[PDB]
Amino acid sequence: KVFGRCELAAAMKRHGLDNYRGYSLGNWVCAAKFESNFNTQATNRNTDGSTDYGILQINSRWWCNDGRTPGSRNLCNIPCSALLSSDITASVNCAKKIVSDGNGMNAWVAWRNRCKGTDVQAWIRGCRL
Ligand SMILES: [Cl-]
Ligand SMILES: [Cl-]
Ligand SMILES: [Cl-]
Repeated sequence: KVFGRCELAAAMKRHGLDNYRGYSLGNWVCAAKFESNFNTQATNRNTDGSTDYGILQINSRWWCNDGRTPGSRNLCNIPCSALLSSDITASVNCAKKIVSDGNGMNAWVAWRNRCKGTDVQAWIRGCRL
């Protein structure tokens, strides 16, 4: 599924991301836009052989099992294909564990390089929330 901007904002709010560990909703929408262009089916392979999955580009080296990343962990306890669902639940729940790990949203490279320190409230402007 390719979400609209406000549709995803609403979905993320309903799932408890607004101010989760102090990160306002617009941070999460901005991260999703630049990680996946709001497409739940997005995948990208990394140089190390791991792959990033779904709307928040969650990586198989640590967080999910794809059966092809040797030596990796599955800290979210989920197949990576669950992260590609039209239902963002699994992605959201795994993202909460990532953002709690110590480095906050700096785990998301696109967030660090394109969202951090910008006016992220712009991403939720006009939405009914
Ligand atoms: Cl915001
Ligand atoms: Cl893994
Ligand atoms: Cl933080």
